[PDB]
Amino acid sequence: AQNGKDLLIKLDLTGSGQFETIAGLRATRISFNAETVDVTSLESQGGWRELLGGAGVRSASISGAGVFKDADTDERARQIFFDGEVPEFQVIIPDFGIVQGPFMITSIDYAGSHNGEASYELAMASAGALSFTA
Amino acid sequence: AQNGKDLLIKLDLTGSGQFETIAGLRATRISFNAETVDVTSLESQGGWRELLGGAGVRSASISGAGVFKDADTDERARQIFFDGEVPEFQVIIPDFGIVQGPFMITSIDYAGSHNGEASYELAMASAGALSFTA
Amino acid sequence: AQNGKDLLIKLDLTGSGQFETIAGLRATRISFNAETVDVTSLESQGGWRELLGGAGVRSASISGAGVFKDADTDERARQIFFDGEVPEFQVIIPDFGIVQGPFMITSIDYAGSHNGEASYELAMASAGALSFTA
Amino acid sequence: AQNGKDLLIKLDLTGSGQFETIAGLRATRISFNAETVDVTSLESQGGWRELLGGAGVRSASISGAGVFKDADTDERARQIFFDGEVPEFQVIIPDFGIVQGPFMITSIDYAGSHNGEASYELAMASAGALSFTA
Amino acid sequence: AQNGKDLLIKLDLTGSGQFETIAGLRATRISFNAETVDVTSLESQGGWRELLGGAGVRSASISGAGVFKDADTDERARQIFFDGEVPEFQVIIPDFGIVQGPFMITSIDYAGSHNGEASYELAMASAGALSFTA
Amino acid sequence: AQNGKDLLIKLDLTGSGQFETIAGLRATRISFNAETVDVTSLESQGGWRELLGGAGVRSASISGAGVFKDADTDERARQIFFDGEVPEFQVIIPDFGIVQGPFMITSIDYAGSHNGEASYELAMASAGALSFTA
Amino acid sequence: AQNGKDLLIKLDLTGSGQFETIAGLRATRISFNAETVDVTSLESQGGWRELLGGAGVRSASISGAGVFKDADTDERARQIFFDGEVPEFQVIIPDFGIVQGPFMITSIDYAGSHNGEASYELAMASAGALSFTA
Amino acid sequence: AQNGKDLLIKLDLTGSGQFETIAGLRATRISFNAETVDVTSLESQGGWRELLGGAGVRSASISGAGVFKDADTDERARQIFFDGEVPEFQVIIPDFGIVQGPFMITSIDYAGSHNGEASYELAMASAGALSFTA
Amino acid sequence: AQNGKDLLIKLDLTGSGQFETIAGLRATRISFNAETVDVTSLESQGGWRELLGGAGVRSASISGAGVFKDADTDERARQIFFDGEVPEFQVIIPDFGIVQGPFMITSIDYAGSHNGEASYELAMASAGALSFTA
Amino acid sequence: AQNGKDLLIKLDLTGSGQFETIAGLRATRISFNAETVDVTSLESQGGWRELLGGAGVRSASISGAGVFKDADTDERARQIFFDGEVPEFQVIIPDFGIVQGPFMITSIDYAGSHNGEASYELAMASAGALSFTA
Amino acid sequence: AQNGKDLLIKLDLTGSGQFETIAGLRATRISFNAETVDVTSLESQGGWRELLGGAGVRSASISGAGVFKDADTDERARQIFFDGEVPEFQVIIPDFGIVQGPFMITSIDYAGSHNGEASYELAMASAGALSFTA
Amino acid sequence: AQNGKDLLIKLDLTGSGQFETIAGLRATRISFNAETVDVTSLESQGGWRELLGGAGVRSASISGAGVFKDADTDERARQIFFDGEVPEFQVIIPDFGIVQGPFMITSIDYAGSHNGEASYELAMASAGALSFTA
Repeated sequence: AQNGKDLLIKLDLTGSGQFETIAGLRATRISFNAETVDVTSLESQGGWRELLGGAGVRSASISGAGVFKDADTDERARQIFFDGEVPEFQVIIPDFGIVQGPFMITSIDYAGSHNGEASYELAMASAGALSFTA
Repeated sequence: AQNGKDLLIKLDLTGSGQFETIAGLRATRISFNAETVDVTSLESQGGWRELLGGAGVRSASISGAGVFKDADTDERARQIFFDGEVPEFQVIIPDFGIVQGPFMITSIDYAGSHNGEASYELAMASAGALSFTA
Repeated sequence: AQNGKDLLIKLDLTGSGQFETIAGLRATRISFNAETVDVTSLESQGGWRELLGGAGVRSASISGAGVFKDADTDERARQIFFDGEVPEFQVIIPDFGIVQGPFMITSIDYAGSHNGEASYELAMASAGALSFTA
Repeated sequence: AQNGKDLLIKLDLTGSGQFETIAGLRATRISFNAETVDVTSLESQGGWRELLGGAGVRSASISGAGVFKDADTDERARQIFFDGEVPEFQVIIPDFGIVQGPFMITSIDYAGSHNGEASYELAMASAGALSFTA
Repeated sequence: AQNGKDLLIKLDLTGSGQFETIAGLRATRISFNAETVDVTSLESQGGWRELLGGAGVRSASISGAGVFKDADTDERARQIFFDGEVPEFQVIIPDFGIVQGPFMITSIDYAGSHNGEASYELAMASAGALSFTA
Repeated sequence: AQNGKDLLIKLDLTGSGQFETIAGLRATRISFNAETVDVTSLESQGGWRELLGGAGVRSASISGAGVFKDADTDERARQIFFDGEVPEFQVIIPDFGIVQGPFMITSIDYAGSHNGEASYELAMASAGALSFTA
Repeated sequence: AQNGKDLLIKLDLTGSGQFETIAGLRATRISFNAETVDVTSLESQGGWRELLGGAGVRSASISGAGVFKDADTDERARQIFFDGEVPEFQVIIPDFGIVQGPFMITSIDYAGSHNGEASYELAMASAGALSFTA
Repeated sequence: AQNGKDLLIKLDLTGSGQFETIAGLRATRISFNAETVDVTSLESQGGWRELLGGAGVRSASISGAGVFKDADTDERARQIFFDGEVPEFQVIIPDFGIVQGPFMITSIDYAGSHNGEASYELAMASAGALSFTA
Repeated sequence: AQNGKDLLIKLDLTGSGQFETIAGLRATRISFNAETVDVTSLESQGGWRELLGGAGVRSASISGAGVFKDADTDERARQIFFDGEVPEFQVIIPDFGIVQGPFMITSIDYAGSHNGEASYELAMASAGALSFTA
Repeated sequence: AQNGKDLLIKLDLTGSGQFETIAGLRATRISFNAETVDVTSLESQGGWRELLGGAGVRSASISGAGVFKDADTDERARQIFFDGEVPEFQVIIPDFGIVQGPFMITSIDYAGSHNGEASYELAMASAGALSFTA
Repeated sequence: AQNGKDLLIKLDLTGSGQFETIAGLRATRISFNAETVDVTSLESQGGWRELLGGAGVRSASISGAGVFKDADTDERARQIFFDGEVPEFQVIIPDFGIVQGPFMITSIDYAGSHNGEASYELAMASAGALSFTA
Repeated sequence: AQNGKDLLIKLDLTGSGQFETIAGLRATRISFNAETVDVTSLESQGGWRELLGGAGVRSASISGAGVFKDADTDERARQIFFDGEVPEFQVIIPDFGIVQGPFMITSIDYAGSHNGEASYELAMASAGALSFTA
């Protein structure tokens, strides 16, 4: 078993190796996807859908949500949306290890309520090759 | 940490620098978006979806909801829908700072109930360049 | 602050100036919309989505629901669906004032239950120019 | 005010004037619709969406649900689905009066549970001209 | 009135007349459908949507869900998905009578939980002519 | 009757016959599908939708969710997403028997919360012929 | 004034008119209920909650408790729970008269103590129309 | 000071002005309620919950209990539950004056014991506008 | 009349017919339940809630409490909670006869005090068909 | 120490500054509440629940009960329920000082018994900003 | 028979085998629970609720209360709440034997009065597998 | 053993280290809580509910009640509710030591009676990290 509060997603401050967790984030998710490229012949020994595997494009989608704690790492998340770039990110699956890919911050949104805290959600998409440091 | 009741979205009364909060607004949200322009080559070192970053169009969507308090700032929100223009707006992320862009008021709607208060929601979309005053 | 039970939507009995509230209506809503006509140049000082404002078509959508009280104003709502015309309607935002536009009654529906009352919903759409009498 | 249990929808037994309520039906609804045919000129005094009114096609949709009581009127609802015809139906809005149009029974469905009763839903669509007897 | 536990859906064991209920099934539904083929003339005495009735294709959709009881009738439901055929099925509306049509088993799915029972859902579609034995 | 905790889905460690359950998985589902290829003639003895049966392509979709227990079988699930291949999988319907087909791991996603455990969902799709060992 | 020991609740022995009191019952109660179907208009001359009256479903709940005296009428109460049916019951309000409705025996429970007598409680619910013979 | 035995609740015998006390009633209570419709702005000078007052629906609940004295006024309480109507009632707060509203009798229940008297409780709910005659 | 100390609830020692009372149990209760499946039509001759009777699921709940006497029958109650099974139980209503159903031991709890004895409560739920041997 | 009979809650007679105690009130209570808005980060130095403080909405609830003494201040409590308004109230904590806020009278109820006095309870809720005069 | 003061619940001092009773504890209770996973088929020979037994999750809940005696075993109960872990506990049912499972201390609370002693309650929940040493 | 009158809960006067007991408080309680985050695998060696321990959020709830003695420490408890902040508090478990955390005062309430003293209750909730000074 493994606790969820050790599944940290990290952002670059200087753009080179200085990885810090964003802010108070309450729910986090890295989501991988494949594209299921259908190769169904005339012969499929009963008509089973045969798949190809290597050919589909693959992606990783980050989804993070939490409370607005105005750390410097949170402002470095805000500004890389503005001069929209694809910096390097790092998700630590808590005892798998490090994901370490570049991601583009597609959607950032700051929400508040009269009776609640200021909360931000944060969604990112894969921008390049992913790795696995362990 | 930071309270949500200091995330104010402001509207122009005279159209030039006179920024006031709209009315009793109970939930507010500024939502940013990118367009994820896919550049996936023949070579992607395993088939990872490569993204471009700078090329996608970017947007900001305001979503505000609250109780109908018939302030002058609320009527100035109503009339700019009618002679539909793109005036300047200002969202204050509570200790980031000022957003300060022009927005078009796409959807305004006044709702009431027999056992409830009169409530308005308010949705706006980006009309131009956004800034960050801090 | 302002109560929701003073947000009355009114219908014409004679088709000329004789405006009455429909029936026992429990929830009412006038909903305005713009069309967000995108004008995004090659140059947008960072790629911000620029909007045009004046060009989009604009609309108003009425949504009313309530209990079936068989007033004469309710039958005048029923018959104008049948010989389908675009009579003049009037929404009173409770201390803004009068909306006063022509609307077509798109959807009317009479619903009942074995353990409930007879209820009608009522949805209308903009048929022409809107005003603001205040 | 008016009770919902007097909003009866009636079916023809002999196909000519012999109208009976279907079965134990617990929720009933007649739903009318118009088609909102858009006529938006170059000139619309501000860009308001102008509508035409008389041109859109109009419809009536019956939605009835209830418990399976195997009356003869319920079997006459079953068989007119099979040799699919458009017999005459009659909805009595409880103190408006009679609707009296022909409807096609589009969807009938008999559902049961291990811990529940046998229930049928019943959806019909307009097949011709509607009337209003009052 | 009529109990829902007498609405049995039956499957063929030998493919010829030997009809048995599947397994422990907790919710069952046979759902019929018509296609509402629109015939709206230039003249429709007010613009009412006129329908044709006999022309639309008609269908029957079975939906069954329940607990996985590994009867022989359940394995005969599994194997007819594999060598995908259209065997004869029988729904008994509890005091209407017998439906008796051929159906193709489109979707079968076996689901389990760590704290629950093993449950299967089962969805079928019409494969031919339907009858009514009563 | 049959317990749900004996519906195990198994993954290959060495790619050849060494089948182990993934991790702590809390909900599991194998979902089969057919394609309902419509063959509706001009003659269908009343207009019943006739189906063909053998012609539609057929598929199996695995859906597994559970807690992140970092077993070696869980890392072997992670890596086969990366060098995306179609290894052999095995679902044991608890007293039917073995499913034993090749599947591609389309979607894997590792999710955590500040107050919850680290959880993974896991969705797979059919990559070839399915069997039934019993 | 009127004594409570003349408020007898009676059960059918043969299912047809042969009504006998159950056993030694020490406390008895017939409880009627309405459903308070809310019809609150936009206008209610001050906002008073207006009710409809005729539309709500109505029920009768029997509650009987007493000592286990193993009469034949007590065993006829036990067996109608097992082959669960809705036989006819009769409550005699002592100088109103007879209630005479069908009731389903929802809850029967036989309780004993080491220092007490064997006691049964008995709760029933309305199964149909109620009457009043007086 | 004021005695409680002069707080009489009265029922209509003929339905028009003929008001009599029910029976031997030992405890009586008229209970009024408001709905506390929350209007809490973004600004509330410290975050105090601001309320609206006029908008909430208001109700009156009668609760009466006593001994079963089989007066004609008690039978007129019984029968108006059966053909469930909303007759006019009258509570006399002993030196305020008269309440005089219509009420629906939601719950009536006749209870007896082997060692006690026959007792009835009686609960009513507001059905319309309330007054105050004094 | 009948004593409560002859209302014995019995447990299986060998799992086959060897029924013994548990321990010193001071209060015992078998509680039966039905599910009151509501079938309320549009017509109910006044709006009486009509019930169905045969369709509701039925259950039996055992509740036993007493002093901890460490008999072998008490340890056989403890262990069947651990390897959680549904063995056969037997309640003897003292001159009705035998209940004889299978029950699952849902809740067992051993409680002690500094000034009291060691006491256990014991709650069971129906696991299958119930009988009545008499 | 301080006596409880000097904790007076006062009502406005003229609506402006004329504050009087209601009637014979036997138990009184002003109850304040906060909303505990949870801000629990990913990091909380051990997982302690961190709170925000300023963001939660705050309220004050009056609860008063006593004997019905028909003073003019008691009738001014009755009538402000009817034309439901939010007048100004004043609680004197006996040597703190004055509370002085506006409150809505949510629940008033007049109760009497055959052997008791006429008693009223009285519950109010916060309608706006609270103060502290001391 | 067996005394309650020999039902000791024991805590680990070193985390490995060194089990001591907590403090002066006046009332203690270990409470076991099952989850009653319902498997009710279409056929249940009369509609009896059939249960599954092996599938439900099972738990053990400790409830201990007593006087605050500041032993070292009491401080070892306090600190394992702070760095919240799941250490091993041991309940000795006095002549059954040893329970010996890991438990998480969910709720600890220290209470005192001006005229009473300092008392602590203590509630724990099952964290893993339970045993039975006897 | 240890007396309850040495379990003092202390409040800050200046907000920095100046800790005093509130007032005459008659009953006091600090209550800790964990969140029992369930991690129940497919395998749990018999189906025991396995828990995670470190992941659940943890809290501390103060409950204090007593007589209104208008000390300066009592007014400092009143005012920190008004400008609602999260000051530092200190509970002294009498020979454990000091708790020393920040708490928000959720509920304060001043109650009085005609024959009793003025009493206040006081409930607080955890606002941050807790400590243990001993």
